[PDB]
Amino acid sequence: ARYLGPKLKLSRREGTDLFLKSGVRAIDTKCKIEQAPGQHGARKPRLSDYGVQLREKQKVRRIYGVLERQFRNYYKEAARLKGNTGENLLALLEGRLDNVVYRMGFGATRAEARQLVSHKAIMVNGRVVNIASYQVSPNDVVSIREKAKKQSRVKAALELAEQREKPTWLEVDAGKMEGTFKRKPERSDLSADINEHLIVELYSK
Amino acid sequence: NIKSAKKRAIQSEKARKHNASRRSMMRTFIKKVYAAIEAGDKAAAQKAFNEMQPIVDRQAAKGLIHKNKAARHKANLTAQINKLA
Amino acid sequence: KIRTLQGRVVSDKMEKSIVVAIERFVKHPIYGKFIKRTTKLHVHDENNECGIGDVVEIRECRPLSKTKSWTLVRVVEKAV
Amino acid sequence: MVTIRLARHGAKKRPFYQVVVADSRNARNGRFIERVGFFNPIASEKEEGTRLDLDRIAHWVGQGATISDRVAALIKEVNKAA
RNA sequence: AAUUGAAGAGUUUGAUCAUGGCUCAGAUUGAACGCUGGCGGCAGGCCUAACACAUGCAAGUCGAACGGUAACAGGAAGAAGCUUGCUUCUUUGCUGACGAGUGGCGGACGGGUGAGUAAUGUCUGGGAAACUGCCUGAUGGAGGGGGAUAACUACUGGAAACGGUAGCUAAUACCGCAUAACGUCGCAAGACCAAAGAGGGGGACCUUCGGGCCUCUUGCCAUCGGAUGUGCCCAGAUGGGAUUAGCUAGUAGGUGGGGUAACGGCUCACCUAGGCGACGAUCCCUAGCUGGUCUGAGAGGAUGACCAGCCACACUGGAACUGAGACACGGUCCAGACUCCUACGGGAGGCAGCAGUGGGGAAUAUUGCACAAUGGGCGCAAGCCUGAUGCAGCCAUGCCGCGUGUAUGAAGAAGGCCUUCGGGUUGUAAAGUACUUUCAGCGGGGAGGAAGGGAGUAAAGUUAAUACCUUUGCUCAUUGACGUUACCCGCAGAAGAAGCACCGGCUAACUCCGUGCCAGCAGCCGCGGUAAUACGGAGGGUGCAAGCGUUAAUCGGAAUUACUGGGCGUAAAGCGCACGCAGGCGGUUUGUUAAGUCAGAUGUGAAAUCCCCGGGCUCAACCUGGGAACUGCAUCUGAUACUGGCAA
Ligand SMILES: [Mg+2]
Ligand SMILES: [Mg+2]
Ligand SMILES: [Mg+2]
Ligand SMILES: [Mg+2]
Ligand SMILES: [Mg+2]
Ligand SMILES: [Mg+2]
Ligand SMILES: [Mg+2]
Ligand SMILES: [Mg+2]
Ligand SMILES: [Mg+2]
Ligand SMILES: [Mg+2]
Ligand SMILES: [Mg+2]
Ligand SMILES: [Mg+2]
Ligand SMILES: [Mg+2]
Ligand SMILES: [Mg+2]
Ligand SMILES: [Mg+2]
Ligand SMILES: [Mg+2]
Ligand SMILES: [Mg+2]
Ligand SMILES: [Mg+2]
Ligand SMILES: [Mg+2]
Ligand SMILES: [Mg+2]
Ligand SMILES: [Mg+2]
Ligand SMILES: [Mg+2]
Ligand SMILES: [Mg+2]
Ligand SMILES: [Mg+2]
Ligand SMILES: [Mg+2]
Ligand SMILES: [Mg+2]
Ligand SMILES: [Mg+2]
Ligand SMILES: [Mg+2]
Ligand SMILES: [Mg+2]
Ligand SMILES: [Mg+2]
Ligand SMILES: [Mg+2]
Ligand SMILES: [Mg+2]
Repeated sequence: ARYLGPKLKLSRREGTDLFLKSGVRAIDTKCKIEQAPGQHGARKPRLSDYGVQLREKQKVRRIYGVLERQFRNYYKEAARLKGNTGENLLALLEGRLDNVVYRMGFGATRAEARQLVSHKAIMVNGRVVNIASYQVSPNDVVSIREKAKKQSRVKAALELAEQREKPTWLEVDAGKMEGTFKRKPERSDLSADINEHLIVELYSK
Repeated sequence: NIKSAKKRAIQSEKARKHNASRRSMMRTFIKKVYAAIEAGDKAAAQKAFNEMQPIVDRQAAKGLIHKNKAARHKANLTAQINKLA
Repeated sequence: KIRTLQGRVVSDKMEKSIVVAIERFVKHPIYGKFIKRTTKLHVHDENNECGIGDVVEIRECRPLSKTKSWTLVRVVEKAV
Repeated sequence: MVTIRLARHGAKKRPFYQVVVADSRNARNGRFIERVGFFNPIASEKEEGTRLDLDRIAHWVGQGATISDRVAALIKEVNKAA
């Protein structure tokens, strides 16, 4: 299921930071990003349109820690749901609990924020939801369970969570360690450096 | 074949003979009628009809000939006799 | 009435064993062109009168003969 | 004789019945004449769980039909009017 | 709101444009195989031999129809075990019950499989000539007799299967007889037909103490109804082939008898000489049909597992009997093929029910659990039965979810790999440090699927009635196969949990070494003869991930059968030429027709499925409310430009 291997290796090949070591340090280095994902990593890949089309979606995928199966389905869904396929894709992708967990800053990385979910230490509108892909929706309210509340990770987590741009469509707390999904993130939130209609094209032929 | 209602096999046979006899006695008395008709006798014809009448209606009720079956008989016969009888 | 067809005779020459044609037109379910799908029907007429080539009106009844479930209702034209 | 009974279109361990009028001799979840309700035995306190077209039912019942032990039960439970 | 949705690439050439086939990206699968493999939820699981089958189980139930006791249970005048209330056997069917037997209902349902069938089928839509158990509306019946028989007893034949004789007995078995209309025959007058009782409780009254009698309940007969089921008839549609063009004697029709529940060449006798067919008969080949399924932008193409509907079959061929229904899957009869038992004389049996076996195959599961639920049979009931069904087991077959850890961690260790020896890479990867513990493990807790039935009691509907019964509340004790259920809590330790294909181009991913037209690769092009990114190993990388690849298979791209949507001068393609039947098409005007065509209305188009908006399982798959859609068909009414007919 979960990728599980070296995390930075990805960011290097995908050419950008993917916040998989999300924790302490910033603007990598302390890594080596770029000039050698492997033994010939330096060499410029004068790569095809298929190549780029492949890597964008791959990028978005290495980002949320999702495998082909689920991702392919996300697309399938977006496409169904009214209005612009490429956007709904991203919408769906964000409605992911584990993501809404990390986004609210309860976890350093998206992974950590996910392990949190898996370990019944999170609760939508009250009851525990231990499955990563649980779809969060408007007005929903996620909160760390008292049982393991203010524990090592989540302190630091909620900490450098403000170091980050800090979202908009939601409302943290940090005391009650709860947060409210106010609205389905607009297109304009997030992204810029992610180019949907490519990963649309990809899954479109 | 070994299964309770082997019984039914023996039952159905009781019935089989039962109906066989009357079913026969019926159509005998029925013949009797066509006999006189083919002969020319108008009297024996009515005679036969009036004895076969009850036994048809009769069997019908008990139910080895069922209703409309009877009717026809009275019907065809009646028509016949008073064609030249 | 309850429904009824017409169509030219095509064969009178048998003791009430009258047979009637019934041309139609139909869309070919695949190439659009309209084409002629004929239907012949064994129809009863008593006292034989409908004649070869007469147009005639026809209604659907209970089984007369094996083959016959229609009777005529009227006639229309003759001496073709 | 035609009867009203629970055809069972649930799902393993989560039954959900289609109550239906039919020829009593037909398969449980088979040929029926009309649907005349449904009965979710999980339903739960939430909301819906025993919609029941009383109008047709008791017209078939008058029409001649008869009723399951477990259907009539839903009726003297549905109360009838309130 | 609810079909508002379409991509191209490689390869003939030195090169080019065209023509054209091959090939690839996609989706889908009841799949197999190689490698690998942790958990769960829903599902799926002989596609082959309609091959053959050991064993268990798949249909019984009713003592409130009947004579009844042989089992085990109480009890009993009475005979006693005797430790004078604890109770032993003789017996007695006295009653709770109940083997066997008669009887009623069910064994025509549920479940299995597509062999046969190109039309006794299916689908769409219609019609007239019919029956229809149980259930239900109405209206009357429900009299009075008779002769039987199984069981049983005696004798008695067989290895068994199963019998023979003679008695002997009950009924809701059976048969007369009465009665006989709003039934059947009949224009009428008339004539003619039925049945069955069993139970619950109960005031006097009284009885041969068995009951009468009162009372309800239930069963029985007839007639007309309903409802469901079924039979029938019509038209259209439902595969291929002309290297099949003629087919047909009950054949087509008429008349009369017979016949069926019914119309009917259904049958017969006679009469007519008909009937079918190039709009495809006949013959051959293949085949269950549908809802739908997969695919496709659509049109289409392909398909008919799992769910539902219809049909057909039940070892093979044939037949009927019983019955409301059968020409009967676990019924009978005949023939056959085959197998088993045998004491040798004779007997028995049919898994295409569940599980299981042999066999065949690339390949398809346990000889499990339970009637707790839903549903079916019987029964007043309680119940009993139910391999239907609910569940469990097996298999990554699939779909969906989840896990196999999270952070931190550098001059970046060692090792490997490359290196122009400067360094690069594996790589934040490892180690190390903090942290979390879902899942599996262990331990505790603990929903729902349960409604109902049982005693009571209450009130009411009844009646002589406060009995009974039915009804509706009240309490009380209860009912779960799944089950170590879901879900909840604690516990320990990152602890038990990653593999497969690929990296020449198409196509995301490159180096070295080995090999040297060998070994070998190869979907297509093409790689291999000394620097091989194409062979094999390695390091690295890309893609997937409890799956990964290979093979097989349908559609796609393929506008490559072109209706949508193509071609024929030189690329495949104009018959050597003409005449012309059928067939197709046909200038122009008016009238009429209204079949095509168009309009509207109505009915119909099963549910499921698909889709839209919702709701329910922690999400999801899955389940589910409601719409939408079923682009079709049919009847009626219209409109008359265009087409068809008619007329001039
Ligand atoms: Mg998965
Ligand atoms: Mg006649
Ligand atoms: Mg070349
Ligand atoms: Mg293995
Ligand atoms: Mg008994
Ligand atoms: Mg009787
Ligand atoms: Mg009488
Ligand atoms: Mg009597
Ligand atoms: Mg006749
Ligand atoms: Mg076949
Ligand atoms: Mg296309
Ligand atoms: Mg099945
Ligand atoms: Mg047979
Ligand atoms: Mg019969
Ligand atoms: Mg069998
Ligand atoms: Mg089996
Ligand atoms: Mg084998
Ligand atoms: Mg089963
Ligand atoms: Mg080194
Ligand atoms: Mg556990
Ligand atoms: Mg419970
Ligand atoms: Mg409850
Ligand atoms: Mg490349
Ligand atoms: Mg290879
Ligand atoms: Mg070399
Ligand atoms: Mg095509
Ligand atoms: Mg062409
Ligand atoms: Mg040429
Ligand atoms: Mg020429
Ligand atoms: Mg539908
Ligand atoms: Mg939900
Ligand atoms: Mg005209």
